[PDB]
Amino acid sequence: MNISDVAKITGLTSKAIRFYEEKGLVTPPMRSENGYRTYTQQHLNELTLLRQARQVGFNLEESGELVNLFNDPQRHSADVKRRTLEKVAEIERHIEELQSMRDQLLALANACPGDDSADCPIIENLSGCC
Amino acid sequence: MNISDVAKITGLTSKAIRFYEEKGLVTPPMRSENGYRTYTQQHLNELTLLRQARQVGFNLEESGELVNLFNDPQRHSADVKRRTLEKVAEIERHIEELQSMRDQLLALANACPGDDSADCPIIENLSGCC
DNA sequence: GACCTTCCCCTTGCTGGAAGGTC
DNA sequence: GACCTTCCAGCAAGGGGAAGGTC
Ligand SMILES: [Ag+]
Ligand SMILES: [Ag+]
Repeated sequence: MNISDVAKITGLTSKAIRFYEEKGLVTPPMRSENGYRTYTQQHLNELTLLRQARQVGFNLEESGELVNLFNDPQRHSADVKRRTLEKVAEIERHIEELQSMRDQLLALANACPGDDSADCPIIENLSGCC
Repeated sequence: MNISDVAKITGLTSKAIRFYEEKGLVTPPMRSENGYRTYTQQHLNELTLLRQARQVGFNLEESGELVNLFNDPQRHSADVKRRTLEKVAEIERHIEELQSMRDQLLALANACPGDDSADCPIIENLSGCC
């Protein structure tokens, strides 16, 4: 298969695919006498994994490490679980963080008469003036 | 005041401050016969607002627009509230999104015996193979 | 005109570095 | 020696469109 073929089956863009290849994150596909990248089923799996890892919040470096595990048949299914559970934690800390913001913001907008007067305790609050 | 002074009072770095200035986001401070930026209280407010808007999830463009409002005394305290309430929504959509991920991930790690065997239904699941 | 390739710039929100001019 | 001023370079994670192959 060629790249646009793989693109559409995986939901990745072409540029994305080249980019992962460039970054050492996936196995390079063979070229053809014309240089067109030429993919096999394996590459498909690698890329799909990559994309699916991304959608579920792994970053590239980590998505890559998941791919290095896909390619090790002596892997421990545990070293993944661990990885996967950190990512849950991290996702958890990040949700805490956004709630604090939700909170801080909601406080500010209660106090705002939002009435077309120009005193705006949001602004006043956001800058330490007054 | 000079930049490091303003830096430390606001919690911004110097490079950050120059950068906001460069980007049109804050008022430029006067220079001195030697070119050192030289800040007034106003600039302090502007930058503090900027930083505080950022910590509570506004991006630069939006933080900037809040600053353009701080500098308009004919502003409506309402045009802010609106802005502030969008940012809550957006923060809300973003939390939905991270929960879906938490979910998807948690599913995957239940099923993983995490036992040092090499079948890893996480991987298997993440790539459409098997 | 339909893809394929490499090339580097645009982004967002900064942070670090190295030259040079003050303090 | 530690301030400041400028620009060079780059992190994620790719996008945009050049300039060319070649079927
Ligand atoms: Ag208000
Ligand atoms: Ag597993």
